[PDB]
Amino acid sequence: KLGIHSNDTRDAWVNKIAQLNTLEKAAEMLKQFRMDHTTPFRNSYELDNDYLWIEAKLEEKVAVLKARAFNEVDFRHKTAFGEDAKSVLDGTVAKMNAAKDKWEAEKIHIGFRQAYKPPIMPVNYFLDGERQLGTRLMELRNLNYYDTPLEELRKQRGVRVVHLQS
Amino acid sequence: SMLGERRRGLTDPEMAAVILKALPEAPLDGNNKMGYFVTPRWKRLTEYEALTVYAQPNADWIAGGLDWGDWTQKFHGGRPSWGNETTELRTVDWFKHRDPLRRWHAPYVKDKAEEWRYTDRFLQGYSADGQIRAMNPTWRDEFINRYWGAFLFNEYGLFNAHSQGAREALSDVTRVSLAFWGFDKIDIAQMIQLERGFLAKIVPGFDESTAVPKAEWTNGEVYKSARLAVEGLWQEVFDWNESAFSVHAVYDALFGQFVRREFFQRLAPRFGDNLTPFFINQAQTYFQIAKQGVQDLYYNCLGDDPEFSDYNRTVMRNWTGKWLEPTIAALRDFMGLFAKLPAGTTDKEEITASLYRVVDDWIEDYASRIDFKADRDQIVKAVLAGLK
Amino acid sequence: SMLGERRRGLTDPEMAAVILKALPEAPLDGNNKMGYFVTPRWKRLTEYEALTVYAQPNADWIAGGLDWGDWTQKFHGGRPSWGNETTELRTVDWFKHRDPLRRWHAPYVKDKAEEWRYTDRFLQGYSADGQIRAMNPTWRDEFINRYWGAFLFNEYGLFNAHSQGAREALSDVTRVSLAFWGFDKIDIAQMIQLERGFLAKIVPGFDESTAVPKAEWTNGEVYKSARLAVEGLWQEVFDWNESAFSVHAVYDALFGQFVRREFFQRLAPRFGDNLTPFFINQAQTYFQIAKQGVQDLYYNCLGDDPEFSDYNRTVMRNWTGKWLEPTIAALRDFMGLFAKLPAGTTDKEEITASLYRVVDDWIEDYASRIDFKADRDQIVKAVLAGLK
Amino acid sequence: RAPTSVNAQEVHRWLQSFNWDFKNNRTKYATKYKMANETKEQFKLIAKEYARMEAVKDERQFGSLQDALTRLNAGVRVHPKWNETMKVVSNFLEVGEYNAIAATGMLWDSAQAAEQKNGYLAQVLDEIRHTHQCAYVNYYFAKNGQDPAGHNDARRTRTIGPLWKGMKRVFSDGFISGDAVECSLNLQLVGEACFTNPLIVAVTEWAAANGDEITPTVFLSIETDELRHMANGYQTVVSIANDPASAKYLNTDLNNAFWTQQKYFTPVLGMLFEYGSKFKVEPWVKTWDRWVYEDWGGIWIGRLGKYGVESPRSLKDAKQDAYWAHHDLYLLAYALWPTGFFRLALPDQEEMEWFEANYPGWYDHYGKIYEEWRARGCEDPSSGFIPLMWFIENNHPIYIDRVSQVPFCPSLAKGASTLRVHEYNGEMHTFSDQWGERMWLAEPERYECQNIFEQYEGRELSEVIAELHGLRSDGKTLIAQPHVRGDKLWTLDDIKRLNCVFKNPVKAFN
Amino acid sequence: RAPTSVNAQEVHRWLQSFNWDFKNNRTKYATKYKMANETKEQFKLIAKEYARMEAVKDERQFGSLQDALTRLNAGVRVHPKWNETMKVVSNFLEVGEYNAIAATGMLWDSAQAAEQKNGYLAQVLDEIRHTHQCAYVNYYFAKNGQDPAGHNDARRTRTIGPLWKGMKRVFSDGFISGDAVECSLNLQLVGEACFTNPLIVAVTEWAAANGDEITPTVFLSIETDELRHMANGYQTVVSIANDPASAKYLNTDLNNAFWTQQKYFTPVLGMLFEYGSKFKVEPWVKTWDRWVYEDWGGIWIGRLGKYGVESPRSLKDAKQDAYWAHHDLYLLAYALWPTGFFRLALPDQEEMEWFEANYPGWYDHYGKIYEEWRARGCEDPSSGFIPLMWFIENNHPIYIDRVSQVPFCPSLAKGASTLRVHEYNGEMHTFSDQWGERMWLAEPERYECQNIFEQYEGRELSEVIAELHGLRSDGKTLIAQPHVRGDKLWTLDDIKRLNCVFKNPVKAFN
Ligand SMILES: [Ca+2]
Ligand SMILES: [Ca+2]
Ligand SMILES: [Ca+2]
Ligand SMILES: [Ca+2]
Ligand SMILES: [Fe+3]
Ligand SMILES: [Fe+3]
Ligand SMILES: [Fe+3]
Ligand SMILES: [Fe+3]
Repeated sequence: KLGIHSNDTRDAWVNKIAQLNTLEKAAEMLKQFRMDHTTPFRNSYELDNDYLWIEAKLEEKVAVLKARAFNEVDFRHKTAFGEDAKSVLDGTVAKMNAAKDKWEAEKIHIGFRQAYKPPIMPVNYFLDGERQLGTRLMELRNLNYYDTPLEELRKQRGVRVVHLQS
Repeated sequence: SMLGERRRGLTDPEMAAVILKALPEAPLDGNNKMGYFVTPRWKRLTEYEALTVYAQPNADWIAGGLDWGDWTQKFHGGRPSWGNETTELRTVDWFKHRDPLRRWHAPYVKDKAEEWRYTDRFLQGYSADGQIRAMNPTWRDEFINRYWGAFLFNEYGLFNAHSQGAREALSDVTRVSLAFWGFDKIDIAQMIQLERGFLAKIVPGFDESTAVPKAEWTNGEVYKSARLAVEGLWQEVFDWNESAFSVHAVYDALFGQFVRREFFQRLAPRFGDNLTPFFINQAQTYFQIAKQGVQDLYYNCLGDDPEFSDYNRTVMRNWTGKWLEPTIAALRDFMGLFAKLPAGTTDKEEITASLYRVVDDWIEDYASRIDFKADRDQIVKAVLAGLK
Repeated sequence: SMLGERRRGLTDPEMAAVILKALPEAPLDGNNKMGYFVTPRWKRLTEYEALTVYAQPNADWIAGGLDWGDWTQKFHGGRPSWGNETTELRTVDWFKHRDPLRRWHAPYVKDKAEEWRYTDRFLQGYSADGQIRAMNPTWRDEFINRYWGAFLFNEYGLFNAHSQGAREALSDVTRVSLAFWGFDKIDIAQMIQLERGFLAKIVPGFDESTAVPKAEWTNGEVYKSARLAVEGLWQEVFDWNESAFSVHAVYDALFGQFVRREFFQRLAPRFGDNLTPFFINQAQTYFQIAKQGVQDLYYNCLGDDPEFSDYNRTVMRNWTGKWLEPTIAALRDFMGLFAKLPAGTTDKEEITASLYRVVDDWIEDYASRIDFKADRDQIVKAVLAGLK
Repeated sequence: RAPTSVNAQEVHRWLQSFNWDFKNNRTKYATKYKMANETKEQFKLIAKEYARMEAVKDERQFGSLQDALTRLNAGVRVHPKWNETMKVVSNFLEVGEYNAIAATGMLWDSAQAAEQKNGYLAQVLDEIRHTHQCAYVNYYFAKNGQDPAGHNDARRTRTIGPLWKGMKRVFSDGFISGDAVECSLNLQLVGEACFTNPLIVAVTEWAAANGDEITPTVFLSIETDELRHMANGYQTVVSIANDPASAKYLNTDLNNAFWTQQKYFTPVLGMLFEYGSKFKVEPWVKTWDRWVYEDWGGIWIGRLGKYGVESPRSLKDAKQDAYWAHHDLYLLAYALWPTGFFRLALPDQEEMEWFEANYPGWYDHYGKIYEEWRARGCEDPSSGFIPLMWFIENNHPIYIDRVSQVPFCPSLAKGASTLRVHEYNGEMHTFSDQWGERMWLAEPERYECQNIFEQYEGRELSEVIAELHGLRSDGKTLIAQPHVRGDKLWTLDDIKRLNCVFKNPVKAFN
Repeated sequence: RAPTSVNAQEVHRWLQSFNWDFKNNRTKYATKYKMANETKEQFKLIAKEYARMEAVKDERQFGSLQDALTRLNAGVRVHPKWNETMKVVSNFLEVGEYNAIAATGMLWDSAQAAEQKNGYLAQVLDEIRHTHQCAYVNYYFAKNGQDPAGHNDARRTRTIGPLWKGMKRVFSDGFISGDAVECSLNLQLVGEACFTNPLIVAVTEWAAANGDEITPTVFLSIETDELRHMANGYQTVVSIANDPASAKYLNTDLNNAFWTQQKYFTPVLGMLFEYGSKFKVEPWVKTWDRWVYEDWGGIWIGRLGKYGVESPRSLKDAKQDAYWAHHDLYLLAYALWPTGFFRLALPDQEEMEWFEANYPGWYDHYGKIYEEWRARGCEDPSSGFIPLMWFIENNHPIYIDRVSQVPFCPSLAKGASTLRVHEYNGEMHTFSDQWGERMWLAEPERYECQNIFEQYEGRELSEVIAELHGLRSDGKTLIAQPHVRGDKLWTLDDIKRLNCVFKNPVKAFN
């Protein structure tokens, strides 16, 4: 079974997700999944064709579990890991505003997403974070955007140049 | 020339013959129904559904999507164009919602257009019939110009609360309903100003400037907590569903309904004002129209979701508790307006009865739908403390 | 089949080629304006005039006609299809009249259609918003069901008064206006019943049957003289202009405007009734619409006729006196209604104020136009004699 | 607090109770019948719903006209002959729509039952819409067509010709002058059910065949309203059937109404269809028999038998006179072409073959005559020849029936050739059939319409035309023409030089 | 006491004052810019008047469609090729209209001045209108056309093919993902002003030429709303011009947006126009130059010079790469015909002559290729041949640009032949140009879109088509076809006979 919308990989993860019955275990698995399968900094590209869908299914479980475990105040203001959302948001923004360059900035923004994307951090704080972190990242990235030659930009990004044609 | 220079394949003999010759003997498929694969909400697929459902290019990783793969271009940082992360609510399918009134763009502007022309005829007939003669001067210059006027900012704020939703909604049916709910709010805000502009034309000395109503809204006491709530709902909420739900199923259902229906519409007639009720009537019609959509999305689709019913109700109960307090504060401050009315206009018993009507309607139409345990007498008691 | 069996000359290659081949190089006349010979009332000729003026095939012996000769077939006895003999008024041209609103069939039904759908939406919002909860039971079951209902027979009678005029009108522009004046009257009668039917649906024991309101009209005391005046204006007048003039410029301008605006409209709000006023709004907008047409025909055209100005004014001043008496009597009887109102609802100072507004508006819009010097104080006094 | 409203039917349920009893509550018009006060109507409409259902139609119609059709130049890509035909079809129908307003106003007054008055009222408003719709057709072709003259002023230029007189008899006076019931039969039972309804649909057919998509857009919309008018005519009979007078008068008023209507439409409609087009849809002989004998005379009338309604006693006579009627009339219409407000064309080779195929003997009579006139130069201004001259030269007087106003030429006609001339109190009268003759004998004062020969007697042709504005914009070229080509148009001077002076043909019997 | 009222402008005069100050009154979206708080809008509209003006347009539009156009069978009498082109043109435009709704919702949130928010709001409402209009075109052709398949389910069948991915980049994600200002440039200053506005007008011309009067009716109406959006775009620049950030970032965001839009439309539009039609209106080469260089790059951009706006630095590159771009792409679209939701046709004899005439050298390259594929039997189901096989046999790999999603075959193309392959953190990436390469290198996390080869790797073709519902109602015949004739349509089994299995072309690299 190797379909686009339905396949063995997806089935296997649905089974794996069905066994996460406590918030801490489920939230931890979601964060681990994001480190392992999302963004260009992911640990591997093995789940490239299904990770987006699988991540959503894992999110669903963490969400329902969090709503059942947290009281109303905590559901609004705490992360799934019990951290104070505002503190995390403010702390991350602080680091972002201190970032020395666009390279440090991209790591901060991307890492923040992998770690706190809802249902880990409440949506309100998370999108407020997107608003602030994204602004700085762009301000740093878009300054003198074309000054660096591609020959050198390839080195800065750290890609392995496999083939070139002209 | 009489015939023009451009030749059309439908009428040009040479071109049409070329076209006709290339045609098949019959259609290459007998299924002439666009959107035939959409699950109909009613007996048969509606034009509303065919033209709307699945227009949004969501992939399967956003519940209900038919596409596949990641977006082609995302935000700096990685945020997806549309994603599950923009709202706390979950569902098996974001395309399940249906506006009970089945409004796509054509039917929507058609009705509002009828209302615009009807309004123009009304004002002309009202002015030509000299009905302004029967309006109490104090009610007109104090309560309509200042207090009803100030309310336009409330509706304007609620309109603006929809901006993020227009951008983040996770489906076409929800985006369209959401856009129409917001559009009707700015329309009401503009109809309040329109009334003031009308009065400026038929009443010597009546100033249509918004300076007075705006100073009341921004610095007065009657609307202080109302403004604080609006500012929060609009700019402190980043979850498009928390915004639409809290605005329509909490704040506007309680504060909005009370101000429009239980204060201005209930009292205007007692001062020879048939003008304001004309517009409030539109606002109430719009309110009831939005209610149907709000109820379908939050109660029928999300609150009753086969997989996330329990979860979504827990979240909406959370939101109701969160926004009920600021809403009660808004009503409490508004109670201060009654002390400014001419003695004998109304009394504590009428005010209390009208509060209970709004609260009971709210419990029946909204709170009960998610099992929120509202205590009607405790809510009214908290509000009545604002009576001076 | 997919293409069908019928060949159309606009799209069929063979047939279109033949058509194209027969066409002239350019239009055979550059005057592409239908009705170019009609004298415009405004800057440029309007669609309203082009599509209406001269549609009626009158010969020159009927002031303004462009045709010649007698009618082809007349009534047994010799009576002409249309003739100067069907009305006392005379003019230099029966096609002079112009509806200020320039209403031909299309715009007319478009406006009424919008009003119908606006009305449907209003009722739906009213019922969903539970606004009926604020209406006084007595006013509802007594003054709305019986007395407002009874008034539907008044409007209905005024509608029927237009039947002969629809047949005898001496020009297209006058027939179209007359038809619309009458059509709006039966509409109002129907709206009165519609409201009673609406109440029947939302108020458990409310009976929509016309029995009660009909008995009041046929055997009641409040509308006795009103009914007698209506029975006369309709079946005792054989002059289409006398009927139209006397109905709109005398009876309905006084009695009608009082009962509608000065009684039900003015008092409904005090009883928590925002429903009745919604419909009366339409009746008033209609009255104002028909008024502009009535004024243009009897004053601008006939009253100020370059040749029969004095003559017509004499005839209209005559009709005014002839029907002012039955109209006064109609008001007097209606006065008895105020005694049935709950104590404290209204006093004599208000009644007198409303009566003067009607009479004054009448003198300002009609009486003064034809030099019918009327005594406002004498009128208000005669009517006032009907109170308790 | 469920959303609730009220519809037309729910209000209409109590409409019958709106009327109340009282002394003078009776019709103001002379009538031999008594319409039952308990008569009901088929459709349960109220003013507001009526407006909405019509407003929806207007939307589609005007939308198509102003947008797609205008973008397709639909007003231009129509056969010249059809552009001309629509000047007559639309304007002449317009007067029928217009007088129908006054007619139904008269019936509304006659009816005593509130519902019956309401039925007539709906038609009053419908006929107003149709008046404006027909007006819009001429308005549109004037604005966007190949020849605005006529389309732009038919309301006054139609008064010049003889065909207009007969149209007024069936579409104007026949609709409003007489017993209300007689008028109802002329308008609804006969006019609308037997002719207008079918005619309007047929016109959309011929229009489409000739490139005209403007007319179908408007006429098909008009057609959607006719069901209510059919109902009115039918209910007119139902409302008087239980009255004694009915058995004594109905069939007589009906027969007179049938003869009246058919007298004009039989020759005129066939003429407009077959001679006012290039592409043909169906032979008029076949159409007529179906409409009159099958559809109306059979099915429609048949259903009213239970109400004492019988087939017009003049039906067979009508069929006898019908066959060559339209062919005989076009000869006269073309001979008098200078009196019209439209351009006429002679049959081309394909058409003559079509006429002969469908009407054996057509060529030996009409065909040879048209070719004779053409070779003589009837289409050329410098020829100095107008077919009217041929009629004088060959002693073929053209008369106008005193009752129907229909032109007839007994000495040349292939169809009916009967002629009755009478003198009464110093005035001569010419009749073309036994039914019309009776009408005049029994009702002399109902028919005093002066004919064109009487009004124009002693007048020179170009003078009548000039006076009645039969000219195009340039003030010199005639609106009417003997051909439909763009060149060599006749001018007022071309006519003046002929020195044609009208004479009253009846005076020859003096 | 005279009839008086109030209009839109009178109320709008006070709209700017509707917004008020408070600590948190600020946009919720990340942005490098600051839109001036006193920014004004060009049109003084309010909700009520907006609805009226649009309602009037709908009336004319739908009236034409439901009435006259349907009566004329306008949905059928269109060239087969154009019926297919509209499946793509209308549904692809639909997504642009749709995302523009969200885009302007985002811009409405960004603007702080009430008037500027209001301008964006009008567009929000217009794009909903346009979404439903494009939907209606497909809806109409499905209901009344020669081939409903595709028109009736594009919302899901579009997901099978590679062209859709690139459409989402410029018409979906490009419109809503990034700095609100960057999004505004992609949507309004570049997208609408340079491409969509001109594109919409052009389509009505090509449609009319190919017998399609349905699209002109809708698109011409859509076009009437664009004035407001152009103004929004212009005002975006004005609103941020006085901010220091503008001088630092504006031209960079503008250049990126220009390259983004152009990269897709340059090859795709020219392809749809020339290869998706029978009758040609104008050679894409001249059309493109006028639109991009003259109209947009010259006039439009020139007016913004006063605000610091400069001509995109990548303009020259775009032109050089533009000449053969659409021709290069059709070769790929046809070879991958089984992955579409529309039927394609090989250029016919008359067309090849037109191509060669307008693009010297076309025949020696593309012509011969098509002739070879034809000989191989690419149109016949029993051939067991699909052009894709030809690419394999001649070692011509097809890659997918990681950024624009535009397919390219560098070893065969007559235009751009550049190819850059990088490996990064365990993933391979292929780029077709230096602008898209910089975008990925600088913003890796913005471009992770998986391509069809990555998703379909190791999958047999017929299974992908079946899985994604690429079949007609008979459940066997493919929606897509290698020819537009009514007979010999390929079925799923014919594609299965073939045994085509996808492979990721980048895996060849070590
Ligand atoms: Ca306070
Ligand atoms: Ca009390
Ligand atoms: Ca309690
Ligand atoms: Ca390797
Ligand atoms: Fe009619
Ligand atoms: Fe009729
Ligand atoms: Fe658009
Ligand atoms: Fe746009």
